[PDB]
This record gives sequence, structure tokens and C-alpha cells, in this order.
Amino acid sequence: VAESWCYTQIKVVKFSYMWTINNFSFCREKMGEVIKS
Amino acid sequence: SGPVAESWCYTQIKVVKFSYMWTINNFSFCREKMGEVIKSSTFSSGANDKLKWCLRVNPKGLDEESKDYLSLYLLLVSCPKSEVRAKFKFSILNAKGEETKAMESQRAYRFVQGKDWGFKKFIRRDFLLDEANGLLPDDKLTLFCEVSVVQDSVNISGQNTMNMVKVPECRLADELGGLWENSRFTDCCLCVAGQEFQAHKAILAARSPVFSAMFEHEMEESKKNRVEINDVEPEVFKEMMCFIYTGKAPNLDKMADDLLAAADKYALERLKVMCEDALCSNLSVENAAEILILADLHSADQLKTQAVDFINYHASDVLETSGWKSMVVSHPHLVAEAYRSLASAQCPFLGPP
Repeated sequence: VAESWCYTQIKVVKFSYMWTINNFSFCREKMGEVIKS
Repeated sequence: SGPVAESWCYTQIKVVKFSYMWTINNFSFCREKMGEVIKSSTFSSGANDKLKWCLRVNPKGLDEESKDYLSLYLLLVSCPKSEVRAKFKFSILNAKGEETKAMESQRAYRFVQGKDWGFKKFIRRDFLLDEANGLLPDDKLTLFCEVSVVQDSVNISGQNTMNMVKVPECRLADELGGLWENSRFTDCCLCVAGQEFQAHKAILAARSPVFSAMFEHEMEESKKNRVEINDVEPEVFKEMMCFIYTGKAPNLDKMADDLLAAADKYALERLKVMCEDALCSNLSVENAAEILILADLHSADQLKTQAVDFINYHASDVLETSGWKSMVVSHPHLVAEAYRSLASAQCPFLGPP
């Protein structure tokens, strides 16, 4: 049995990102309040 | 997963790290009382010279605080006005070149013009003057210092698009190098030590001036097939030919000496540099004189420089070697350059002994 379908697919957007710091042990320097990316 | 992150960022707060060594004669004979100033050379990192550092040590610590202690201060000579923030540490190096007393600054100490940080109460005077430790050979204190200057913020961003297609890597080096092994469509011979190889004028003249010169001087018109080569053996000439076509030298380390000679013969700049680099890694005490001879014969400036440095460093063990005396009797000019070099770097005008 079937009379009316309404899929109304919820819009999903997805995407990636990465963050590499090569000197994490010594990446502080400025006392590490915040790193402006 | 490693999905490339779509957008990607590679921020890099680079840190330049270098070292500075100081050794003072008769340290127990200094006796700087109550902040008397003794200074050291203004030294930079080495990669250019924009800012300079200099140490300042008081064998008897200044002020009533370090009355029974050694006060040691690191001073900024000059720098750009940016509130410089660089980390530093100090340690005492023993006679055997082993780090002994690690005292690291807890953070990147801030420096400006005319300002000097330091590890006050560096070392207690009773322990410092104690000769039983062995840290004072000939009453000389060797200090090892490291610095970690930072430029404070440089960032990179993006992109790595999808690239739905998959482009293979360029194959000209791989494909063209396959010309040698097949020896396809060759039209000239190449005699080496009674053994005949096959090549052609185009690539050889392309990647070496010498072959270009000897072929074009009426030789390729009449005697193009036959060329007389006897200064080298077929085994090394195989690799050097492979370098001419392909531009690579896989079997280089096994015969790095006569292959350097072959490169010098035909003026192969890249292969000369590669042979110098490969052979400089195998420098040793016994072959120092021999390596000096080969470098001098082929005008290997870089390898000659490193060999000069090596003999200056290890003359204590090289003179007794037979190679050194053979070089002396045969080619005394290298003895003259060795005398000039060693009389300036390590054993010069009595300082250091």
C-alpha cells in the first residue's frame, strides 16, 4: 500500500580539518593563553 | 581515515637552536669580587647575525644574596625592539665532553636591550672550588650554553583540492634511463679499457661539456663510432654513463673514488658534488692523507675543505700513519697547507693550548 511519500531528507553537510604543530613540547613559548589559528 | 581534511593548515612557530661554549684559563685565579664585570664575545645564532648574545659570570656572586655562590648572567647585546622572548640554559662540560649539570630555565625568558637574565646562585662556591669533582681540568671551567630564539608566529594555510584524477609521477628519468639498458637505436661505439660500449652523441653532448667538445671538433664527422678512453675501467664507466643518461647514481658508494676521478675527467659538476658528499661520509683517520691526495688531484674544493678540517681535528693520530709520511715525502705542498690550517684553528698562538 502506498499513497504519498515525503522523504524530507534532513540536510547534512560534512567536512574535515587538521591541525599540526611540529614542536608541541616547545610550542608554548608565549605561555599559551591562546593560539590564533 | 586520513581524508586530507579538505582544507588543511600547517602553522609552524619555528625555533632556531644553537650552542655556545666558553672555557676560561685559571678560573680559580680570577676572583671577581662584588660584581666585577668580565665579558665574553658577542655571538649570534650562526644563521645570519641580526642579534647578539654574551655571557657574564662572577666567580664570587655579586650582592649579599650570592655571597657564597657563583652568579652567572646571560646578556643581550643588541636585537630588534620586539620584546625578544628566547629560552636559554647553562651546564658545565667535563673533560670528556659529557653534559653534567643540567639547569634549564623554566620558561622562555624575556630579553630586551641592556637586559640580562641568568641562573643566580648558579653553583655553590665550596663545591665549585672542590678539585675532587674533576670538572676543572687544569683549573679550567668549560661551560656549555644553548639558546632557543623564536621568531614568534608564522602560519600556512590550505588547500589540497580533491584531484579526482590520479596523475602518475613523471617518468622521463625512469623511461630515458631505460635507454641505456636496452642500448636501443645506438649509432656510435665507446671503447673503455679494451671493452666496447655503445652510445650516441645527443644526450652525452647534452649533459656534459667535455663530450660535446670532443665530438663536435671534426670527430663526429669521420671517427664517430670509435673513441679512445683508457683513464678509467668499464665498471665505473658503467655507473658514470648511467648518470649521464638517467641522472642518478645507485652504485656510487662502492667505487666513490675512481668514480670521482672519472667525474673530474669529464667535468660532471653534479656527479663531482655527489662523489664528494658520498666520500666525505667515509672519512677516517687512516685514509685522511689519501683522501686529501684524491681531493687535491681532482680539484675537489668542498672535499678538500672537509679533509683539511678532519686532519686539523685528528692530527694526533694521522701523522703516525704510513699515508701521511708517504704524502710528506711525495707531495709536501699539502703538508704546507696542513701547517697553515692547523697553525690557526686548533693549535695556533698558544691559545687554546
